[PDB]
Amino acid sequence: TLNGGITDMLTELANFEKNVSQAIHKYNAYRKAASVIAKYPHKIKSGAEAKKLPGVGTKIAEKIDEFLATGKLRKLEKIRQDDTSSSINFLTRVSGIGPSAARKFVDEGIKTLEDLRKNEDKLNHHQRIGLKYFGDFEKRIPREEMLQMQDIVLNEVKKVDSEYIATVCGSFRRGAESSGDMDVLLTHPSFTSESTKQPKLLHQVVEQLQKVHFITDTLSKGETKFMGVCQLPSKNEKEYPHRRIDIRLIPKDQYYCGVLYFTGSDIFNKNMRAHALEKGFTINEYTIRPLGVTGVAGEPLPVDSEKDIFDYIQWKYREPKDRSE
DNA sequence: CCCACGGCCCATCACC
DNA sequence: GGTGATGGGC
DNA sequence: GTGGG
Ligand SMILES: Nc1ncnc2c1ncn2[C@H]1C[C@H](O)[C@@H](COP(=O)(O)NP(=O)(O)OP(=O)(O)O)O1
Ligand SMILES: [Mn+2]
Ligand SMILES: [Mn+2]
Ligand code: NA
Ligand code: NA
Repeated sequence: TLNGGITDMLTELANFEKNVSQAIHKYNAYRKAASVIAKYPHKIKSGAEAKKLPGVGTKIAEKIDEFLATGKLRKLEKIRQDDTSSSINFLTRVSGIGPSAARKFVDEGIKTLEDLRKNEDKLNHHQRIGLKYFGDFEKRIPREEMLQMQDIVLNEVKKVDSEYIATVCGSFRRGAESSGDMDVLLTHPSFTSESTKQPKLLHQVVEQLQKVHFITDTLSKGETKFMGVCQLPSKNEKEYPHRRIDIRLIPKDQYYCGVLYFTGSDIFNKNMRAHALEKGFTINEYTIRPLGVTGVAGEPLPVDSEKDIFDYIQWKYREPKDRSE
């Protein structure tokens, strides 16, 4: 919010690279720039000034100058005029359409929401839903509403089995007053790392949430990972917006490693994994393993609470709300 | 003065 | 029908 | 596009 005009300008450039040029590195750099550029406590008022920030370099500093000097940036503007590049960017905002599906659709003449519907034949299921809820999906969720959602989920999960475990992770757990999707994490004592596999254990609890017409439609669904759509109920009235809900089922013993992952910033999850590597470990969404001076991953370490990981690699315990990187 | 640069689950497609 | 690769998302 | 090396 300090250097806001810059963060926006860069976030656009990042989306462009990801969406159009399929240059994920140049994308991530603009994000790390723009990400860790607002972590900065000082109004940037020089590209040369900005260059001193980590991940900000010659080109971005060159581009920052033009924005500070003229209030615009020719490059981005040129992209906005390209009727094609703009059409590729936009479509990716549909869920299920990525850089590949999007460049392939604009080639064949599909440039707008209007074409998508006409060409619904071409679209696969996930994309058929991202279209349906295109508007409601670009809205943010406020905690007040999120809090309601959290009550239903827990209610209907226990009602299936008293021994279940379910924690709302992601933006919400970090104090985030606004949220994009609802990230959920499910476990059971009867599901641990050394058990064969899940006997309808995730399906069981999804059905209930569909039975109470909370989960409306379904984007993807497997034995471990469910992506879908949910909605709150209104009294009297105006309908609530449809929202994205991710539900992930993990084994109980690995629970504290997934809660940590699926909560802390994608950058945070990257900030800490770096330290863990420098500090001799390799963590992931399920385990924290040690690495011999050769680099050979050892057997999974014992984890009984989120704080455990944050001693192994040391680091200052950043409690979820402080983890907004 | 170059060049790694992140990993996992689900769904679909191309090929057989 | 069963593959292995790829795309997409998070 | 960037910074480690
Ligand atoms: N490569 C990666 N890919 C996906 N998720 C990652 C990740 N690295 C870390 N995560 C962690 C970080 C994420 O928090 C978590 C999934 O949450 P999201 O729905 O992706 N985004 P969030 O909940 O943070 O905010 P909001 O929903 O309001 O936009 O997984
Ligand atoms: Mn989220
Ligand atoms: Mn999510
Ligand atoms: Na720098
Ligand atoms: Na999208």
